[PDB]
Amino acid sequence: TANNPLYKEAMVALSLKISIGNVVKTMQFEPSTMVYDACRMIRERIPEALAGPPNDFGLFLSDDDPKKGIWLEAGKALDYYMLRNGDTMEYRKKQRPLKIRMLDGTVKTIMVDDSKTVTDMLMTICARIGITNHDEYSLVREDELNWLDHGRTLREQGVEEHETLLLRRKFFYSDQNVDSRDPVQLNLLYVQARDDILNGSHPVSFDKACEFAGFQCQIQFGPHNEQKHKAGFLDLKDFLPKEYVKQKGERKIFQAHKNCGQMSEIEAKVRYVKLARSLKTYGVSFFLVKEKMKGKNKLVPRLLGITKECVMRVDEKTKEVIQEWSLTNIKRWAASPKSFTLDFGDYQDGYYSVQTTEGEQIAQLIAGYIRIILKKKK
Repeated sequence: TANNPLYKEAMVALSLKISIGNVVKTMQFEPSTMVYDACRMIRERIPEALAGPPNDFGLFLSDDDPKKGIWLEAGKALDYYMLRNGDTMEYRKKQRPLKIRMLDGTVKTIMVDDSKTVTDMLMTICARIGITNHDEYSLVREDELNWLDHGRTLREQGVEEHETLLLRRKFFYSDQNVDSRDPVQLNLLYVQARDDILNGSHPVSFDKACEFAGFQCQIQFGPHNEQKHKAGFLDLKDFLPKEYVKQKGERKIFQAHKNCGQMSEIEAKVRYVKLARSLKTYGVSFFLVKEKMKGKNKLVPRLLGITKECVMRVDEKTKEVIQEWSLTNIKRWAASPKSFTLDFGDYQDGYYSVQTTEGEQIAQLIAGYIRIILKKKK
């Protein structure tokens, strides 16, 4: 037997494996060490940590489930993260490429900070794209809109780095008037109004849907030409909401297309946007819910509409308003995986409670509008 002269009793330091690419090196840190100091310590000791500026890197604790990996906050101490001796910490690049389908419909790759929430990332995306009103925009994955949670990272929501995401307007709070003076901005307004009508986010009548498609034909084909714009020419799936495809609508569309005459592309776009904005459905987010009506024991489907100013009860078929409450009449709301409920305080006897799979989405849209209203009163 032999005693070790290097035996050192009562060591408290945390001993961690720092991983930088394929390099691994063990380092010792006081548990009170702040994350920003641990980073600085790693830059001073491991030359491979100087591959870029410090704002581009961070400390990352990986997990066998990628969505459970964690970026360490610079303002916290190491022992906050419950590290034990032998744990691995990555000094890891925060920027990853993100494929974004822009508003114009095109695809582009943008560098985003993997440690930030969708809300903070959206600031960066809008800034590069030149977008004014970034509180009004969100992201969806590739129908019913699968909105991402603004308060969470992409990683923690399961978004893989290869997935292409869509930038789309979510809150309809402010609208600048439509002029032909900026054709690039006019196009953005036209593509947005058009996709919402074709997607079904913006529900319209059959008659309006064919008027819109007429303008759409003027825009994509130019003036109507009886020789070429014959019967069977149109792929109706591309010009009408899904619910109206299975009707014999082509002749109504060609009629409205004819009625444009020699109308220019720019003028067709201005009229498409203005007709969209002129509809009572414009700017309303609709959700399918099920109501308990007194007596009738089966639940009747209904549309719940949200705007910047109110919540509304709307008939599923006719799209008429049965009942409206202003956001200032709402005391509380509550979402569940099965339900959504509104407390109106003094303005109503009884709560309004509906079955729905989208309670969390409803609550997030209401809370978002309220955030914008409060911000624009600072």
